[PDB]
Amino acid sequence: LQEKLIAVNRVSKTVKGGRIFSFTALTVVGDGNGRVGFGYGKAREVPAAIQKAMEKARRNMINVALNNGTLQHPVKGVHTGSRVFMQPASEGTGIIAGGAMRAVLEVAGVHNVLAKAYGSTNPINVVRATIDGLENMNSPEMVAAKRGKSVEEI
RNA sequence: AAUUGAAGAGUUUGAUCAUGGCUCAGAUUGAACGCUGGCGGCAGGCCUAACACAUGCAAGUCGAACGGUAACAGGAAGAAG
Ligand SMILES: [K+]
Ligand SMILES: [Mg+2]
Ligand SMILES: [Mg+2]
Ligand SMILES: [Mg+2]
Repeated sequence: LQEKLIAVNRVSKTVKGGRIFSFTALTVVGDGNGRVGFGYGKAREVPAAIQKAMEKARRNMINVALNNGTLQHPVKGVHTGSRVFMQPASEGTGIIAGGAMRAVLEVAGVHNVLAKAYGSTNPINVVRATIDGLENMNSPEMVAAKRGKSVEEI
C-alpha cells in the first residue's frame, strides 16, 4: 500500500490550568489499483497521530472500479461543505487536482483525471467528498447488469 | 489532422465546522520607474493637450491639345582679335 500524509493540525482544549495542545493527522492509503481508504488520527504527539491515522486508513478501504488509471465517467462528490467534481482524462494529462484530492486519486491508482473542489476545501471533508465520488462511480458492467442488458447494448 | 480540457493556499477561533470578505501563487501590456546592461533577428514606440506650432519637405504631370520662346543645346544666314 502507498501511504500519504495529507494534513497535520494542532488542536487545543482548555482546562483549569491552561491549554492542552494535541495533533491530528489526516492520511490516505491505497494499493494503486482501485482500492483506497482514509484515516484520521489524534494524539498528543505528531508521530503517534500519524500512526493512528495510518492504522485507521488500512482497515477502512473501499473499492473503486477504474478504467486505465482514469475514471469511468464524470462524478460529483459531496461531504459537509465540500463539493468536488472529477472527470476522466486522456493519457499524459496527469492528476489535475488540488492537494487533498490529488493524494486520494494517486494512492487509488487514478493517473489521469481533471478535478475541481468547490465550496469548502477543508482537507478532512474534501477527502470524504472525493472517496464518496469514487465509490458511487459505475462501471459499464454493473450498469449492464442492473439494466439487464449486454455491455455492447450499453 | 484541425475546442485533449478545469489544482489551490494564507488570514476571524483557546480550538472546531460553516459562512464570508480581504490577500497570494498564473497569464498578459503601446507600459513607467529602480538597479544593471554584450551582440543579433523580427516586431513595436505621444495611451496625456482634437494643446500651440519656427523650419524643410508630403501633388503633380502632359510640347503627341495650344499660342509661344524666358532659359541653353544644336542648326542656317550676316559680320568683327
Ligand atoms: K477564505
Ligand atoms: Mg470516524
Ligand atoms: Mg468558501
Ligand atoms: Mg489567534
